[PDB]
Amino acid sequence: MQSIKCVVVGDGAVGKTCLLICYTTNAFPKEYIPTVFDNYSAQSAVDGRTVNLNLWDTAGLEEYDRLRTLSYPQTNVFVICFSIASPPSYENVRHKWHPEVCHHCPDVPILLVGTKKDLRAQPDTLRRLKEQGQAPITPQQGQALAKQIHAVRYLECSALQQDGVKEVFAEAVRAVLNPTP
Amino acid sequence: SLVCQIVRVGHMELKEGKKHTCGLRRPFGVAVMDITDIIHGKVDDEEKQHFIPFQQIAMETYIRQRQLIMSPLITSHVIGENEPLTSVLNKVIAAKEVNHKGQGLWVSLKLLPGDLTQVQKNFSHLVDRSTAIARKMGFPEIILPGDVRNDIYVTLIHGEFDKGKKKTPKNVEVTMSVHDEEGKLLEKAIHPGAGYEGISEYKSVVYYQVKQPCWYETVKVSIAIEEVTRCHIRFTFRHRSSQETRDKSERAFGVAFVKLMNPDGTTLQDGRHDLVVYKGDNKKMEDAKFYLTLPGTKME
Amino acid sequence: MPPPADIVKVAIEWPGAYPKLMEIDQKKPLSAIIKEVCDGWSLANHEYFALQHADSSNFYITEKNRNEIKNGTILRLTTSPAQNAQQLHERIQSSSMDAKLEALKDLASLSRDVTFAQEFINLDGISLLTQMVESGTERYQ
Ligand SMILES: Nc1nc2c(ncn2[C@@H]2O[C@H](COP(=O)(O)OP(=O)(O)OP(=O)(O)O)[C@@H](O)[C@H]2O)c(=O)[nH]1
Ligand SMILES: [Mg+2]
Repeated sequence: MQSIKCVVVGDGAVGKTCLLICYTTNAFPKEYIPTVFDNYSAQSAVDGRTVNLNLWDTAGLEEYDRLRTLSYPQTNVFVICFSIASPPSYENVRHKWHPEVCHHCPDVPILLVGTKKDLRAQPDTLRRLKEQGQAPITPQQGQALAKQIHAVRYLECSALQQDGVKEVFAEAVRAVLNPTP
Repeated sequence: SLVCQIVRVGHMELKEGKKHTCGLRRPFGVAVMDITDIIHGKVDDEEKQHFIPFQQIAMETYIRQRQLIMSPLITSHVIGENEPLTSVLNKVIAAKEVNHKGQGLWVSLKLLPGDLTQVQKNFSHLVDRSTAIARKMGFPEIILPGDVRNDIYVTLIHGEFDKGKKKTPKNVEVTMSVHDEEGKLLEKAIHPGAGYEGISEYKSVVYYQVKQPCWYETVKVSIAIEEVTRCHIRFTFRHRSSQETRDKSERAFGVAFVKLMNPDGTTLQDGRHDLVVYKGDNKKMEDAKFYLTLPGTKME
Repeated sequence: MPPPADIVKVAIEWPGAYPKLMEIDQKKPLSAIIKEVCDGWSLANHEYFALQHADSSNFYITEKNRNEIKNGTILRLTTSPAQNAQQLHERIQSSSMDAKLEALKDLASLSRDVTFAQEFINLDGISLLTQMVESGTERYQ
């Protein structure tokens, strides 16, 4: 067998719990589960190779940052899922999340994810961020964040629609499986 | 249904490389929502900023172009802004869900009973003296003796503009002017609508190379109720070409005029009325009185 | 009337042990939970060791206060309140000073722990303090 130490980080309540519980248990958290952090294991096939995944719903909280930084050592990949609905999460990724993780552990593969992808053309989140004076993360903006953090790829997921989930985590597997230049 | 419309005035197109004569009116679409509930007053709150999804005429030629290979045989023509606003009206009659993708607006609604006074008396907090007022283009079931108004809603409806020599159907801007019995244009005479002052002469929308465009464009008219008895309107139909010097130097290829009084004295009977667009001598068509002597419209 | 959230998503720690954030069951007798925690660090001797709030209290969790572990409340394994009490006492009646200083500051701090106090009072290590500061002067003066 093979399970990859994959810690998933991102701002508080931005879908880390949601996307991970969509991937591991295949149910969308309807309410915000307050992550402290949860260590899962799942099984999936990536491009013809079955693999186990030792995963982490890790805290968006700065408070359990330390506890999440406790998951920082030994970690083989950093799946950072930022809210498309909260480009402030984009900012904290390009200011804290990716910085903090590359400071405790540089050169580790990092997979950038746009959570709540279903909301980009959806009227609700558009108008919300507009009355919030912000724009839901356009795919090229997430590409810019990925190249910024030198991410393996920017992948968009909708935990509400189970969208992008399995592909995102197959990518998280393959990034350690086959490193990219 | 409450229906709003947007015309992008300014330049003929949002394309870089050439200037366009600033203030070029280009249609930008419509938003509609039923108000059968809103009229009945069920949604009763000042604070409800109803976001309304706005749909433009479908300019759907951005992502579909890139991926069509191994069997290319297609030539399609431009009706994506040549699309009729009558047709867009029919669509939004049918259309229930608007994938505006953020292009929309916000409105806070109520219904206040009583007349303009009570509107500006019982709820002047909503409606001060400076608050904008719109009136149904119609008449009331109750008539006060002395219902002093002089509104004349004049609606550009549609018109055939044959290409002629120009393969591009002439990019018709209609520009009509309110004159005395001496061709003398009057200022402010044409009122674009509510909450805004009238204008001396009015300019239509430039339909992008349309041979039989349809306007639905209505303007308020109000004149001295006795001087209107001796006034007329005259009309310039000009090909707003994309070249600024050419655009301004382009003249009204089309000429028209109309009188406000039937020579008997009656005001023109309401309803639809047709027009011949005029070419040729414009000194014949720019004379304070001679074109008055000339015939102006189809039926006459 | 209800018991607490019987399955609590908490970190479990131990000196030298990387914490593991497991979903601890709480209706189980706490001896077995200590057993599994010890086993997590490849340890036996569960009754010889106590979990405690890795938070400020350091109060060795008994069957009594296990309702006080919140989601995120880190638990840390250590020697049981009896084993802390004893380690103390044979360090306490002893004479080697700096060791007494450390154990003595720590007996101060941990005295308020009822869970520890049970076995340190069963033990009679306070009379061992009586030794260390009434004889322990004259052994060394
Ligand atoms: N509609 C929609 N909501 C989502 C989606 N993904 C996450 N959410 C929202 O995210 C909220 C909080 O859950 P998570 O994002 O999983 O919380 P988290 O990212 O783990 O952050 P912390 O638990 O605070 O560390 C939920 O209430 C969901 O509404 C999505 O794909 N679609
Ligand atoms: Mg989380």
